[PDB]
Amino acid sequence: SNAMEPKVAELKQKIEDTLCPFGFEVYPFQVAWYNELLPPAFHLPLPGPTLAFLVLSTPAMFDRALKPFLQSCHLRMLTDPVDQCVAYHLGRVRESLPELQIEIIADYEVHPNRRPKILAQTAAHVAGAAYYYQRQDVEADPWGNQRISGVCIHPRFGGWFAIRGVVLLPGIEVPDLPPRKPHDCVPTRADRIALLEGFNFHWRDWTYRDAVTPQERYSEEQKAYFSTPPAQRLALLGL
Ligand code: B12
Ligand SMILES: N[C@@H](CCC(=O)N[C@@H](CS)C(=O)NCC(=O)O)C(=O)O
Ligand SMILES: O=S(=O)(O)CCNc1ccccc1
Ligand SMILES: C#Cc1ccc(F)cc1F
Ligand code: NA
Repeated sequence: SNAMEPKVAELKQKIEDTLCPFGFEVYPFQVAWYNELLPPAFHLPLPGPTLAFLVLSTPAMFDRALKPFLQSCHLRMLTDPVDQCVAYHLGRVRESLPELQIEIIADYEVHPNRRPKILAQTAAHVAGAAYYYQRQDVEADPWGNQRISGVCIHPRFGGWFAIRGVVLLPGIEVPDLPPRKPHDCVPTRADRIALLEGFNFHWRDWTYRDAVTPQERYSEEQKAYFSTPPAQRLALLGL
């Protein structure tokens, strides 16, 4: 951007230049699209037309962001390698746009009462990043008295991705940002059932992530990383 009033496309380009080489994707949305669907308890306390960006990591993030980050780290200091790596790149967004007020909420942040600061999947949905498939998206479901948690599916990565956080730009208002529905890439009831069951009941076998066949998966190494318990992880990369 250069302008007296910065436009969404200029900002998106700048954030993408910063983040995309390192295996992230960014999707604009209005705060109102997020607040509309939510009770007052979960509302973001910003004007509705406030610009936000939903940020996710693709399979590439492991090799392009995390590995270089670990190599330049004092590994003894590190309690949360992935989170800190993502935090460093999110902080780089502030550096590329130093003139603008920016709030970042990461996916793992909670309020003192333990409620998530951002509902990542609702954000992913209204930003058109990934369709958020919920219990309500199955008519007359077979599941009875249990919690059926929802899951986002990306049209290119299927379930082989993660939502990393939201970048908010208070004072930049984009009331005419045109909304786009996420790709309904799991359209049939039978497939939504299999997807939700795979996510709620079988997530350790990975298979829910293939609910749409991906153009790219996590490598066998990245899979091994995330499925060995946190304490042994740096040993698995030989560090
Ligand atoms: C708490 C949590 C868990 C807990 C408990 C699971 C649970 N969901 O109860 C535990 C620790 C078990 C866990 C682990 C896992 N989960 Co988890 N975790 C979360 C977390 C931090 C909070 C989700 C939450 O509390 N939601 C609260 C409920 C009430 O939200 P909700 O059901 O969406 O309801 C709201 C919406 O429906 C909305 N709404 C109403 N109407 C409408 C209409 C529309 C159209 C929309 C869009 C919304 C909407 O209103 C409701 C609120 O009033 C999120 C990250 C985040 N910050 O959101 C992930 C998250 C859901 N988890 C994730 C994953 C991958 C997992 C694991 C697979 C991790 C792993 N081991 O690899 C496991 C799988 C186990 C499982 N979930 O069944 C990913 C899912 C990515 C995706 N969508 O593909 C998330 C998004 C985090 C991330 N970094 O990506 N998780
Ligand atoms: N907090 C630890 C653990 C992070 C972690 O294991 N996160 C998982 C759960 S969201 C993840 O990123 N997995 C990728 C995925 O689920 O696709 C860290 O920062 O390294
Ligand atoms: O500083 S707090 O607002 O308390 C926590 C915000 N988390 C965060 C900040 C910068 C980059 C990635 C994540
Ligand atoms: C949500 C969530 C979540 C975050 C970090 C982790 F190591 C496991 C999880 F389920
Ligand atoms: Na902060």
